[PDB]
Amino acid sequence: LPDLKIEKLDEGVYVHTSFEEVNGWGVVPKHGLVVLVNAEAYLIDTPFTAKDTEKLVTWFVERGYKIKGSISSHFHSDSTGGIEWLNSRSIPTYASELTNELLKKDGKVQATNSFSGVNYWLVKNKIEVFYPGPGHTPDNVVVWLPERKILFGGCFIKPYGLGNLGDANIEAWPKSAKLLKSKYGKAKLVVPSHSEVGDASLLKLTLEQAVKGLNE
Amino acid sequence: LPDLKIEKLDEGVYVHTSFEEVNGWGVVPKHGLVVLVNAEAYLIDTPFTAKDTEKLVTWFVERGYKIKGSISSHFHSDSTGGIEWLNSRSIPTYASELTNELLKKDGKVQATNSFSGVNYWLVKNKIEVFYPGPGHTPDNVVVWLPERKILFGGCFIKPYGLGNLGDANIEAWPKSAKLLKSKYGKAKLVVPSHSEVGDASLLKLTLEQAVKGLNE
Ligand SMILES: CN(C)c1cccc2c(S(=O)(=O)NCCCCNC(=O)CCS)cccc12
Ligand SMILES: CN(C)c1cccc2c(S(=O)(=O)NCCCCNC(=O)CCS)cccc12
Ligand SMILES: [Zn+2]
Ligand SMILES: [Zn+2]
Ligand SMILES: [Zn+2]
Ligand SMILES: [Zn+2]
Repeated sequence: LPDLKIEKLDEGVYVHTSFEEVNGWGVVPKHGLVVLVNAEAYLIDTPFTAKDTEKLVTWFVERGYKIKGSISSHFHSDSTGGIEWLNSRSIPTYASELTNELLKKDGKVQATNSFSGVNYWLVKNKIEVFYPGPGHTPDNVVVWLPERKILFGGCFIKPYGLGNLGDANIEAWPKSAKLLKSKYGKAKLVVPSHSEVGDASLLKLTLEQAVKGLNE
Repeated sequence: LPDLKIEKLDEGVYVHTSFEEVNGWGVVPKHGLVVLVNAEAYLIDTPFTAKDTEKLVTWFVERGYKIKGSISSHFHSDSTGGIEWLNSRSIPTYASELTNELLKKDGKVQATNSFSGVNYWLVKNKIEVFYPGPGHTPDNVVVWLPERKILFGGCFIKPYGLGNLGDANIEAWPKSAKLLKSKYGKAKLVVPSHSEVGDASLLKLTLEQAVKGLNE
């Protein structure tokens, strides 16, 4: 119900928040980022709908930035809901090979550009995509902004609880959460998809929740 | 297995941590406080055992502090484990009537002093005991320190999950959490029994966990 929000998080980094009604949760927020790189803008996850994605893109274009593309952290529509629109407007979309594979199987439009491997450099030294392994979804990846020490953890970061385990790999989440914690322990800010921005401690909390989750 | 820990949290306020092995959780920490009121020390919750309670009391006695009293947040042994030792040394012990009634049914030694009501002053205007209502247990109470705006949530504050529900009142917890949040939303620090120290946001998280728990 609430309208898309676009707030500055740090120099060249904005958080975009869109909303959706969830079973028993009420209206749940979804956070993504827009990273500025010299008159160029990059979307870290897209809003749920084409509407907000269009709104998001226009906000930045009307401010002088050229939308260079969007990268989605995992296949769920809260990260990929705007790929359909962006593609139809010939705006480059990116998703990991596992994400596109999951998207196709779920009857969803795929990102135009895909990648695989542990690391993927969208913008050398400015925007880096990391795959810690299966967790929330088999494909979840995180986005590391080296210059600001900011880590967008997406739906993988779950400090207060794992959430729906339907498409999750609870058996491997702890291992993945451990690798992520050791790779980005120096993060100044960790941005979750469904809860407040915090610090490197959300890495630890996510790991403990995964361990607790598997134990059950 | 880890040794009792005593760390300063703020002026005149220390956090004491004892440890236990907890079925499927590994070594779990238990936090309590020691509040200093002019050369006199007050224990907020005791360690699990007598030897640790002794270690705690001695740490402060050897520093010129008279142990003026200790209050237990609820009847479980992680809050009351040292009442026996303290009484044996004539150190004033406090617990609400409900806690004392539950301690009796548990065949445990009772606090020498009992109180009741929504709020009780262990030390007028310096240390407040608040009863939000049933939650983790039917008797859980919290301790508020007015000067430093520090709230010891005890085992009732569960921002990451409720924990064992065997002695809990899940139907009332959310109501109790609501009351605690509106009463202590001004807290600067909220100290849970089994997780890191945080701010007023732990109250909100707790409420949401209670709600989620009731629904589940
Ligand atoms: C209770 N309280 C501690 C919580 C606050 C914020 C988020 C919590 C989550 S969550 O972080 O999981 N977000 C809520 C569910 C959002 C559901 N959305 C989807 O499934 C969309 C695709 S990812 C899980 C458990 C608990 C959460
Ligand atoms: C996963 N991670 C986020 C967590 C960290 C710290 C505490 C968590 C709790 S908890 O805060 O509930 N305590 C953990 C079990 C403590 C066991 N000790 C007792 O039951 C003694 C009697 S009160 C619940 C869920 C999750 C917790
Ligand atoms: Zn998801
Ligand atoms: Zn999500
Ligand atoms: Zn307890
Ligand atoms: Zn406890």
